[PDB]
Amino acid sequence: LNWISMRSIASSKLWMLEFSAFLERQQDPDTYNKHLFVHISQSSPSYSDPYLETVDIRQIYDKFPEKKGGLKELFERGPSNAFFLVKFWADLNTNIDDEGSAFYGVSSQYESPENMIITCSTKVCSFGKQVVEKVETEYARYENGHYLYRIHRSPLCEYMINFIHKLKHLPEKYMMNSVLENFTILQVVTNRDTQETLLCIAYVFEVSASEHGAQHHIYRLV
Amino acid sequence: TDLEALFNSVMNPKPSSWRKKILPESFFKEPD
Repeated sequence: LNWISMRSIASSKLWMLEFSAFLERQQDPDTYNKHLFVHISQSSPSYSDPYLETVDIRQIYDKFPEKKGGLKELFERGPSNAFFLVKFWADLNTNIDDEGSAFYGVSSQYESPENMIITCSTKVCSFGKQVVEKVETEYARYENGHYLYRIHRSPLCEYMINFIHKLKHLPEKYMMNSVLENFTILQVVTNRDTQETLLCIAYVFEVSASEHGAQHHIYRLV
Repeated sequence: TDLEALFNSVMNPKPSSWRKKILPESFFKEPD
């Protein structure tokens, strides 16, 4: 698990296989629409692959929570190899919410060498301060010599959908990125029994320049 | 009666500005 933590989102103990945020509507009995705002699917890294580019963590303290229980505190305390920062270029081009209500949810997959119980805390942050915080506890399954966990079709909270709504109903893309400048999410994955921090990902956003598709870049905090 | 918005801008200090931070160049260049 350590050769991957230089090239993927993974610590010595947990590795995130996939991440997805999306909107889905069932147009027909046999037809359905799924649009992905953001997506990551790095489940087959290789030793040949280049290392991720490092980012100084001190630089990003402002856009994420501070004071007690915040990022400095965590990073200072938790295992260093577990901190990652991700920038997303969202793809907001979808119509599935015009009529016939859709479904908005997020999903992720993780892998572990060890069997554990993991607690995932996700916080949305406006101007650094915290607005909403969701917590989920996920349990393991043995597969292929290792352990697997997941957040499956988690329902996006109302605040979230609203935010997207206002954002999507906007005239120009820069007015979008501008708003996105001050919105960030911090997700921390902990080992419930022992309380160690296995993964800490900080998310920052921008909207895609391209007509279609989303993109991302991953950095390793230091 | 929500002319108040006009005020947020002179009242309400500005954010830290991402672009002025020390980061890798690739941070602002969306990929293909």
